[PDB]
This record gives sequence, C-alpha cells and structure tokens, in this order.
Amino acid sequence: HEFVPLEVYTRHEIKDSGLLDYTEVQRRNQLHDLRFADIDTVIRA
Amino acid sequence: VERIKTTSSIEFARLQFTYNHIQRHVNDMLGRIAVAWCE
Amino acid sequence: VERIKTTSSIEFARLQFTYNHIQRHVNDMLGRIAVAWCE
Repeated sequence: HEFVPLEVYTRHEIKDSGLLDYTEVQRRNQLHDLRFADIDTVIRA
Repeated sequence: VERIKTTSSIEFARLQFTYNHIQRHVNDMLGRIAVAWCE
Repeated sequence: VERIKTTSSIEFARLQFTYNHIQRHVNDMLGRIAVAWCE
C-alpha cells in the first residue's frame, strides 16, 4: 500500500485564512510614494 | 442552521484505515489457520 | 529551474513505514506457516 501525502489545510490556506496581513498591507502602503508621487524631483523657484 | 467545524488533522482517519486494513487481513488469515487447525 | 514545495505533514511517510514493517513481518511469518503446513 502507498500512503499519499494528505492534509486538510495547507500552510498557504491557513495563512490566507487571515483577513488582513500586516506584511502585505505594509508592502502595498509603502509603495504609495513610489507609485503616485515623484520622489526624486526637486523644485526650486 | 449551524456551521460545521472541521479538524485540522485527518491523520486519525488514516490511522483508522491502517488499523482496519491490517486487522482485516490478520482477522482473516489467523481465522483460516484456526479452521485449518481444527479440521 | 523550479522550486520544490514540501508538504507540512510527514505522517504519511511514518504511516508508510509502520505499515511496511507490519506487512513484512506478517508476510514472513504466515508464509513460513504455509510452508510448514504443506510439509
């Protein structure tokens, strides 16, 4: 007999069960300046 | 109306399967031996 | 070039080992019994 690997929930399923992920929220939020803003440009009148 | 909670470890069922499988075989073969002995 | 994904439960392999061990012993002993009975 061969026993195949079986599991009710994977690690990914358990980690995805969470409603909010701090790492992903931070990663998306901290790209705001790089996406919607021009960090490099300096304006001097 | 109720939500069913599922355990995270299926292994018990697999254990059951194993314990069933093996035992069935022995519970047959040993039994045959007894019969073959008696006769 | 790909990454190997590993399951989080080794219990399948432990079940395999236990079943194999029990199977080997049972198949040896009952085979011996059959040969002895025939003789």
